Amino acid sequence: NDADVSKQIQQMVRFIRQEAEEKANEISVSAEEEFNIEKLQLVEAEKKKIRQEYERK
Amino acid sequence: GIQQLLAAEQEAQHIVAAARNAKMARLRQAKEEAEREIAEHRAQVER
Amino acid sequence: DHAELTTEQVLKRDIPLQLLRRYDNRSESHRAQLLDDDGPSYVRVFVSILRDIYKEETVEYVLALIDEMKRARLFHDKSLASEDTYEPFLRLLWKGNWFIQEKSCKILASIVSARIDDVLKLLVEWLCAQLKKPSHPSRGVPVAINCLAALLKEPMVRSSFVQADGVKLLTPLISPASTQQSIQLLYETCLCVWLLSYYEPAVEYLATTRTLPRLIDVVKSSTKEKVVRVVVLILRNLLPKGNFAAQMIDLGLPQVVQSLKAQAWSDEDLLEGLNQLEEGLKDNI
Amino acid sequence: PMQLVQIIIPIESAHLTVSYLGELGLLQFKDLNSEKSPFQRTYAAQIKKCAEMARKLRFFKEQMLKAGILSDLEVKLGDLEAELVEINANGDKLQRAHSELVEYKLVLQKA
Amino acid sequence: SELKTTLDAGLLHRGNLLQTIGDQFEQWNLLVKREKSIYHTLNMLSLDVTKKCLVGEGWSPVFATKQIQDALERAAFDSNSQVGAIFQVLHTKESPPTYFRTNKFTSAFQEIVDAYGVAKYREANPGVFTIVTFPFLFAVMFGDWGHGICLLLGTLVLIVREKKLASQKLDDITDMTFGGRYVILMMALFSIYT
Repeated sequence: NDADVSKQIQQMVRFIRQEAEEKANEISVSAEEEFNIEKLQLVEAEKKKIRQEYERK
Repeated sequence: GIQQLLAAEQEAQHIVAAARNAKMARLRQAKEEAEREIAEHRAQVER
Repeated sequence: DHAELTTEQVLKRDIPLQLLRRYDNRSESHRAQLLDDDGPSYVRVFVSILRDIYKEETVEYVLALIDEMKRARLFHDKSLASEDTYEPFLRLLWKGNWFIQEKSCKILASIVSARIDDVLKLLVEWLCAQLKKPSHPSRGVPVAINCLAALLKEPMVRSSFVQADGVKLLTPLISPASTQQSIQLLYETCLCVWLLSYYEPAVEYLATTRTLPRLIDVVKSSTKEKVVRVVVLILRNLLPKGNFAAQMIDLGLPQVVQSLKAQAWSDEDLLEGLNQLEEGLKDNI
Repeated sequence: PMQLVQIIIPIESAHLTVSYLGELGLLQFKDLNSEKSPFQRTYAAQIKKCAEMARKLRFFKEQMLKAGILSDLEVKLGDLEAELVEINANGDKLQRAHSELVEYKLVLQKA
Repeated sequence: SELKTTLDAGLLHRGNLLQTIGDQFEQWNLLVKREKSIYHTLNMLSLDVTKKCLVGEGWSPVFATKQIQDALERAAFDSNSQVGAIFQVLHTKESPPTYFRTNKFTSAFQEIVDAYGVAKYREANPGVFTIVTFPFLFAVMFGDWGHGICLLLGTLVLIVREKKLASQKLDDITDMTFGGRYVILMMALFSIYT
């Protein structure tokens, strides 16, 4: 109550903002960036192999 | 108090678990989508 | 007017059916809350709310409201008909109006949710103009603190961040902050930089951004929870990129890396990530 | 008429809060976490590192007192102690060399 | 001669460095004391990772807790933290030890009386009566108005020199005597009256 409940709600808000807006956002954006890069990294090699096959043909 | 503080911790843990699953989900989805895209690109070479 | 600070006022400016106008005249998530009432009927008008805005006040109430959130990918959905409130932000970012000031970094990023990747791409070159001298109450640089991250770190604007010196103007964002709110803003900016370093073109753009001294100072002076977390994320992202870690290690990175025993920064997987970053910095030194 | 007081000091300012409380001092410390020994415990590992730094500082102060001196911080104190030890070792080596050379000079003069 | 000159130069440099090293260590002593206090608090009081804070409970004077907790919370807020420290109260059936507030002059008599023990948080405090009762009785056993003046004069010098006495150390018996200068003066005055 009063100061105690104010501290409780402040702790809840701070914890949710630190875990969601700062950390979970970091994991989500890292996951998105990995999704962008990783498979294109193999698509480039697949394109090179396809180009080599086309050159042979 | 202690129970009130525990709810925020549980919500944070659930959000952490969701973020952890998001990595594998995004990786697999992008892999499949870009496999389709690379197949289309290779088909373009035929044209 | 140009870009400003209190994004709520611009996001709730004079609207250019009724729910779309309310969204154009409601700040923050209240815009989406009011727009969702009419559903497709609101979306049909919200499409033209941002696709048919010409006056400075109307264009501001469109772009800032879009940045505040029908402002989501629904702006270019089926209920929007032929008109779209998402794609035109890319072309609007290159102008000089208040809507252009918002879309320079922030409003275009939010409108890029329909993808419409051009809106995300256009947010890099005009990022410096988005934060020229904001003093008024309106949308602008504070919105670009976090909203513009999803566009700048994206591969669409990854190379353009350093191509037009947009990231160069954002180099001192990782500098030490004298306020807790400023500390949080610097941590968010460093997290955006780390996310960009997690993108292939922006990885080289960060080196081309001429932000090495600021990153080194942030890493050496990383003491706050979020600030140290963002510094560790940036260090881990740029660690495999050769000089991006070697120069920091030669500048004193292992000195702060050795103090990882009491980091507790919650930098995602703080323990393993900090250990790997410290090992890499020590090896490179 | 004292009474129990229960509070939480966030880790972002836990050290600052402890320092501020110790500036004046109102409530005695509890003993709940003491059962976990200096082995890790809550922050006993950090307490162990602080104790090692304090031991290094005490050794430096004892060396300064032996030298007749007048009375990141821990790292600076350790660096200063190492510098003083190196200076003392250099002085002792030079004194030993001077003594050896003086003995040789006396022997050669007598010869 | 060259080696002796080099040794002298090295010793002079070491002494010059130690001149400031000791000055730094003077404040480093208080820094180490504060670090040890924080370490004891951490090792004695646990913490909650869920709360991301150091939490616990302990005895505190209600009058002190009226301002001390608020001051600590304000300092924590001024420490650039997202939120300040808490100031909540706690309750338990156990009776915490407590000490009555000691004045500058009453401290010596209170310490002398407390050598028999303590009491509850607000229980009986025989020190209040004995602060004057002991002078009111020890005077009779030494009643002679030619020596009580001498005793008061001896006590008076200790009170006057208190400014310098508080800094300079003295003999253990001398230090113990100087610790109760006011009590000695009161006893001497009572003896003079007797």
